[PDB]
Amino acid sequence: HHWGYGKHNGPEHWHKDFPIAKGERQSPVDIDTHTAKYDPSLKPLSVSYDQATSLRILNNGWAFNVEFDDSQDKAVLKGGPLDGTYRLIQFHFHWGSLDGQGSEHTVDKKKYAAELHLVHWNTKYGDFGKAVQQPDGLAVLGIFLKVGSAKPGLQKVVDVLDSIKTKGKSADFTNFDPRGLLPESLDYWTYPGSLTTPPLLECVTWIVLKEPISVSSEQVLKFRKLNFNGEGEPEELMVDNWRPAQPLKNRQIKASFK
Ligand SMILES: [Zn+2]
Repeated sequence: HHWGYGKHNGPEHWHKDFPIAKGERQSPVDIDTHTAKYDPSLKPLSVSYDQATSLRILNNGWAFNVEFDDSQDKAVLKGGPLDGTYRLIQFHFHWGSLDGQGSEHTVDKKKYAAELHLVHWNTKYGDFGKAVQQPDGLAVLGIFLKVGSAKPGLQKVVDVLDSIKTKGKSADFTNFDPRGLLPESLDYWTYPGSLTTPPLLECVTWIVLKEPISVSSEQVLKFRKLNFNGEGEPEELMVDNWRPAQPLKNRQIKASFK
């Protein structure tokens, strides 16, 4: 019996094994666009994914991760509210059972169909494991997904989902370009937060882009064909694998724009 997104092991139950779930800087949160203040101190955001090297995609029973080789600086996130260099290690999504829900962060209480998380770790800490134990160990770039026109750059991911339908399955996923999942604008909100899945460590600086990316109903539908369960077990569709907005507490969300 471990955490999940069901009625008996969902987000509302996590605090029993991970007390920090009721912490002071938990994620996700609702982004109140009218309360978020433009911050002149924020430097230009730098997303350098030209040399990104994907290696594999796996269904870990919670979502599916596209993993990258982070043994060198090839795909890094810099600038903005960040100091130093954060290296891309993996990206995954959260999505709903219906188009009206799925995202973890919300904008003026609006829920998007899904949310993409590109996870990067601070190189000053040597590795991902050491980084998550630091308040500024991770930077996560969040991007909202809405249903509309298809996203060409996401199809490659959609095409391999059939091969990793159940928990534990992985497949070769080399030469995938994450630049194809980015919206036109890099305007963003930023605040100090946590991982949104157990162990919910508060080591995340959050950078959530204002502009969502459009994906086709067909693309999202394939996401919903994945399974939380392992092969040969009763089918539980992998849907609504998102954590709800958490108390903002003593935090301020800063905007990179006006
Ligand atoms: Zn996530």
